[PDB]
Amino acid sequence: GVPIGDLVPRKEIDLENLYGKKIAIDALNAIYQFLSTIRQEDGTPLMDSKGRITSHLSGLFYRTINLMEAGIKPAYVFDGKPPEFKRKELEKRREAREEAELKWKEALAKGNLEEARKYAQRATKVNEMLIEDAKKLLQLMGIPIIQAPSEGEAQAAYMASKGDVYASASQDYDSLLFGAPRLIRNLTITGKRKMPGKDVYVEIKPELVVLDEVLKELKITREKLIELAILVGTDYNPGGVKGIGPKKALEIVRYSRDPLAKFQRQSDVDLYAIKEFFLNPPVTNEYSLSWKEPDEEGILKFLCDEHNFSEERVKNGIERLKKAIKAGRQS
Amino acid sequence: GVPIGDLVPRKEIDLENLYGKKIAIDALNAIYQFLSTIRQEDGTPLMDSKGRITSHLSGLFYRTINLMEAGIKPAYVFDGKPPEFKRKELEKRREAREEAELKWKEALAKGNLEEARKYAQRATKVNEMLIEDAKKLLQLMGIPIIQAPSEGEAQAAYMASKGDVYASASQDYDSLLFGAPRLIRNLTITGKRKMPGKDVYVEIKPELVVLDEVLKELKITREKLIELAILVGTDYNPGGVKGIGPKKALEIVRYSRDPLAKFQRQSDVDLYAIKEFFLNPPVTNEYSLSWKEPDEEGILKFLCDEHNFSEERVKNGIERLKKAIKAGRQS
Repeated sequence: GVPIGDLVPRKEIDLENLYGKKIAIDALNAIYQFLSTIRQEDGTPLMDSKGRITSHLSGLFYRTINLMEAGIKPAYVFDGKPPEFKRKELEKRREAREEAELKWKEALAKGNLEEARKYAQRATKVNEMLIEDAKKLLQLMGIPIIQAPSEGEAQAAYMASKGDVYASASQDYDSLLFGAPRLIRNLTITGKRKMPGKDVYVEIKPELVVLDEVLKELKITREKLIELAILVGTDYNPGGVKGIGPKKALEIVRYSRDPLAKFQRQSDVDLYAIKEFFLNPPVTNEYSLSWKEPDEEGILKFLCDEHNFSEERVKNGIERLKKAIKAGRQS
Repeated sequence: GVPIGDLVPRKEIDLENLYGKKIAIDALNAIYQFLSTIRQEDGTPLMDSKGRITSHLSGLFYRTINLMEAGIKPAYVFDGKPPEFKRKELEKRREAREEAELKWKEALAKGNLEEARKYAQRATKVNEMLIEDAKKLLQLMGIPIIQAPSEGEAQAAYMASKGDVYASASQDYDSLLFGAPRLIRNLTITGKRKMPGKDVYVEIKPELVVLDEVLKELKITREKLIELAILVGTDYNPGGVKGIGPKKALEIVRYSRDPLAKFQRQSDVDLYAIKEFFLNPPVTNEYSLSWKEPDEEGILKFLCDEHNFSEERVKNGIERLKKAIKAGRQS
C-alpha cells in the first residue's frame, strides 16, 4: 500500500458494531498480517513437521471464526493476475535468470529481521502457493471467497461501491483510492490492546476509515487523492517522485490542476498509466456470497494428517464456527 | 540500531520528575530525531535561505531551552571516530568518492523518510556539517559538549554509571549495551499526544528504561544481552545473522555458552570483535560540565544574521534561556 497514513482520519469501533455486517476482507493482506502475528513463543512462524509455514492457515482458520463468533460475516477477495505496471524494455520480461524459487520459499525474513513481502512482489518468486492453501482451506472452512480480475483491494472496494458489504478490510488504504466508502482496519489483529507490541497500533481495537471524512477534512476531490498517493508512491512505483512526502503532495495536487504533469520526465514509470488504473480498476461482478458448510474430515486431513495441526483443537475448533455459521436465525 | 525494542521494558515517567536531573543527551541521535520532526507545515524541512537545512538547529536550540524550563540540565555527548568493521573497506564502504550525497537531502529527508539516516547516524564521515553547526550553537549557548573517542552512547553510558549523570538519553538502546544504568527516551520529542501522529519510537511522553529491570526480566545478564543484539543486528553488523530475530536470539543467548561461535562461521563480519566493543568501549573523561551564560547577541548572529531565523521568537528564546540557567547551575 501507500504511506498516506498520517493524512487519513480515523474513528474507533469495538467488535460489537460489526454485529451482523457483511465485510469484504482482502486475503493476501490478511495472510501477511498472520505471517507476522501468529508466531511461536520461541519467535518463529508456525511450521508443519515437513518444514513449510503454517501460520496463514492457523490464522485464517481461527480468526475468521472468532470474527464470525462476533457476528461479522467475511468474504475474502482474491487477486487476479496482478496488473504488472512497469516498463516494457525486454518485450517479455519473462524468466529473467535471477534467483527464482529460493527467494521466498527459504525466506529467512519471516524469521523477522525485515519485511520481505517486498522480495515476492517484483517479477517472480511465485508464492501463489501461499494463497492456494488459503482459498483451499477457506472453501472447506465454509467462507465466501470472492476471486477478482485485477487487484484484490479494488474488487474489495467495488463490493462496497455497490452495497454488497459495509466495508473493505485491509491494513492498507489502497481501497480508499479505488473508492471504498468504508475501510475498517484492525480485524485480523484486533486483540488485547495494552502494554507492548510488534509495532503496537495502541488501540489494536478496530478503526473505521470513511472515504467521506477522509475527503472532507483534507479537501481534495477523490481523483486528486489518487494523485497525491501516486507522487508519494504506490506498490506500482515503490518510492514516488523523488523527494515528495504526504503533505507536499497534499499541495501539488491540492491546487495545481493536473499535477502529475510536471514529473514523469522527472524520472519514473508513466504516472498517467497508474492513475487510470486506480480510477477504472478491472472489477468482477460475478461472485455469489454465502453457500455451504465445513467438511470436518476434509479439514482434519488438511490441517492434521497434512499439516500437523493438533487434531484436538481443530475438532473442537470447527465446532466453534459451526456454532457461528449455521446459527444466524433465519430473520 | 539494536531493534530489540519489544523486549526491553520501560516505565513512563513525566518530564516534571526530571527537574534538577542532569541527562547526557547523545547529540547525533537528537540531531536526527529533530531533522525528522521539525518540519515546515507544507511538508518540507525548515531551511535557511541558501537552501541548507536548519531543522537540526531549531530543535537543538528551542528544545534545550524548553528542556530547561522544566529544569533538567543536559550535556550533549558527541561522537568521535568510528570503529566501522562493515562492508569490507577496499571494496565496500571506504569513505573516498562519497557521491556529494543528494539522496540524503533531496530524495530522502525532504522525502519524509530516514533511510537517509545511514549516511551519518551510521557513520560520522559524510554529512559532518551537522555536528559542527550544533557544536557552535551548543557552545555559544553554554550547554556542555563532551567529545568522546568514538561512540557517543557508550560515553553517555559511562557518565551515567559513574554518577555524573542520572541517565543517558537517546531513542536507540545502544547505551544499555554499553553499560548505562538508566536510559530515558522521548526527551527530544516530549510533546502533544493528541495530534494524530508525528514520528516517534513508542509515543510522546518520557519513558525510563532501566538496565536493572531489563536484565532482571530477561534472565540473562549484560555480556549475554550484548550477544543478543549481535544476533538480531547492531549497527556494525546491519542485518544480523539471517533468520534469527530477538525472541529466538534471547533463547539462543540464554541457553548456550558461546552463541557467536556457531554463526561466526558464514555470516561472517566478526561477531567476536563487536562483543568487546560493547563491553570495553573507548570512554573518555576529561570533560567538564558547566552550564554557563549564553552569548546573547552572538547566538542571534549565527541563527538570525546567518541562518535566517526570526527575530522576536529567537529573542524570546534567548530571554527564556538565561532566566532558566543560573538556577540549576552550581559548582
